[PDB]
Amino acid sequence: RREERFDAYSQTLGGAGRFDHFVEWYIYLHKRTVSSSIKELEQQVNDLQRTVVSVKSLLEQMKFKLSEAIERNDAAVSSRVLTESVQKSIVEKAICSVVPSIS
Amino acid sequence: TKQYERKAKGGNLLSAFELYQRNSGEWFEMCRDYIQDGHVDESGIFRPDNAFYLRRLTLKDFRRFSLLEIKLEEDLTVIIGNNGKGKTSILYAIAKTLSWFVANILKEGGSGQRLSEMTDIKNDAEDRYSDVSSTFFFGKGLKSVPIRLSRSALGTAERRDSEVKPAKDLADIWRVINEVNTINLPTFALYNVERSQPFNRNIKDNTGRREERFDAYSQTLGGAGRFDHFVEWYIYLHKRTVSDISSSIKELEQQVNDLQRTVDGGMVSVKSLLEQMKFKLSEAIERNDAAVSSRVLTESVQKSIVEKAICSVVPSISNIWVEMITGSDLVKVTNDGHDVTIDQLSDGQRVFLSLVADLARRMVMLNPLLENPLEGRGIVLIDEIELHLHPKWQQEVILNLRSAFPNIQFIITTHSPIVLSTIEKRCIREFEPNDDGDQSFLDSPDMQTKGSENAQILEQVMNVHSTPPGIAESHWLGNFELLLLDNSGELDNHSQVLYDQIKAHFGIDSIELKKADSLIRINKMKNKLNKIR
Ligand SMILES: Nc1ncnc2c1ncn2[C@@H]1O[C@H](COP(=O)(O)OP(=O)(O)O)[C@@H](O)[C@H]1O
Repeated sequence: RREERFDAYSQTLGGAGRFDHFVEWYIYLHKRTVSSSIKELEQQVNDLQRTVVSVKSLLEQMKFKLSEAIERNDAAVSSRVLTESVQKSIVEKAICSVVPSIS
Repeated sequence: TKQYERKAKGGNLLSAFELYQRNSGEWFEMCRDYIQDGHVDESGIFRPDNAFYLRRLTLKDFRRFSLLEIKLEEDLTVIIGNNGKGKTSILYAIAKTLSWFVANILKEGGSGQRLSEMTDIKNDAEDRYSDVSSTFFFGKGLKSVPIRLSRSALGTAERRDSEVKPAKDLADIWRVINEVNTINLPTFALYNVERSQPFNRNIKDNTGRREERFDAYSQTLGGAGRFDHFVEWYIYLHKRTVSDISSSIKELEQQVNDLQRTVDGGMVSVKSLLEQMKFKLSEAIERNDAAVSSRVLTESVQKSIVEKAICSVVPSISNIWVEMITGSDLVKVTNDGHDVTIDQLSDGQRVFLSLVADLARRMVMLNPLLENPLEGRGIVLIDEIELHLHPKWQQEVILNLRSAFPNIQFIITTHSPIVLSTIEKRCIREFEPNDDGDQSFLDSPDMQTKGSENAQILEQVMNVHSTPPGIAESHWLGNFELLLLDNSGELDNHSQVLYDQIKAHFGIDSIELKKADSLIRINKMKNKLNKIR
């Protein structure tokens, strides 16, 4: 399942703050944020599909981006959320600001 | 109401049951008779008047299938096709549907199994949901029992809900009537490729769960059976046959009477022991009464039925029995004329033994009122029936199963032309070899398979050359013939060399050499005629 806004309330009042959960989450966010209109993206995906061997990796990345964009578009106001890249950056800054001797 | 009364008197089972539920004798008896009535055929086989089987299956956006519709036979349906055609997917779909009957026979409002969001939805489904629609038949009173399992993909535009109420309603009839008076129940089982698994020697002792009737529904649709449960149950049966329960009751009754006399004689110290023994006696009587109340086959008879079934269906096994060796009970078998333990059996023998033993156990438990419990109703799914079997066994396996379990609907998958040679073409449903997932109908082959040569079935049904095309020697006879025809039928240097190669490779007595010889003879004679002309 994808992450959803009200997961923030899951186990908030017991079970929170476990190191393994962080590491797993952080690596996940990194992999997703390693490498923007839907119609434009749809057009780019279509153009890349027509070209498709060396561009196959790029096509798969763009298809993922398109699916995500559609999902965000389809997703409700009540679940509306910041990009994974932004989320990652905020958490990184929080850690470095707060934790003694981690820069 | 008057309408329900009319329909019920017309033989509608649901209407009769509804009238029974609202008034809660005549309606009960009608429902019970609908389930229990049957007749013995000319071959001495009991046949229910109202048969239960899966009639039709439809798959929409399920795994590889955009849309698929299948009509099934009452007795035997065999699905064939290349690897990755979805044969297993079909069986899984049926199994999930059957899970809803099982759950509701066991418990009111029990839930069966759902379709997976991750694996069961076709990858490029536009509507992003999957449907498994099944229609069951239960006699003329209930000609159509439609069930639909549905699942929407993870992104979720809208919920698509499953429609399972008819399964629940029918299962409720079986459950409620059984509660009042014991009836025979349908067997549902899936045997997938997971049945091939190593045997654990360590038999857990009878905690008590394996003797309960509805243990027959335990993990029936999990794919492997429970051969461990069979062994436990069979040893249990053996121990009970060596020791009668009523003699224990009579002995316990005598002990209670002796202890009561001692307490009456002034020995108050043994009162605690008397109370314990009275409890034990009451429990023994209750078990006896429950056994009596269940109207069940005797443990000796149950044992015999299962043993006969195993020995009849499994060719290498002539006898099976329980030995007390050292201080632990061991099941032994006469396999290929030698006495061995189960752990000594070959994988092919063990896997097949496991299937039959498990099925027989469940049938005995679910059909206590039948003279032959193996003549009960049910639906059994078997994936890759030929698994681990030599060709000689493949020629017997379907015949043996159908003989032992005459009223079960078998839905099976196979890759074996030898198996297909024993089956009528009407029972066969074949995928087109070039199927890219957009095939509405599975169809019967054009050739009659039953009694046909295996080589023909390979070529005409399985689409495989009888001779391996990627071996050069497979083409030598063809090449030889061409050379003979190029040189006006006379053996030239080139044709002689190839002839010698054929002789050297296949041998002097080979069919191939005889064909070559035949070609020489015919062509020489044809040429002589041509010269005369
Ligand atoms: N969700 C799916 N979407 C598309 N194709 C799928 C999906 N799941 C399985 N497949 C394809 O279906 C086949 C697996 O079907 P299976 O029932 O195991 O075949 P068989 O029993 O004939 O060997 C493979 O070709 C696989 O690529």
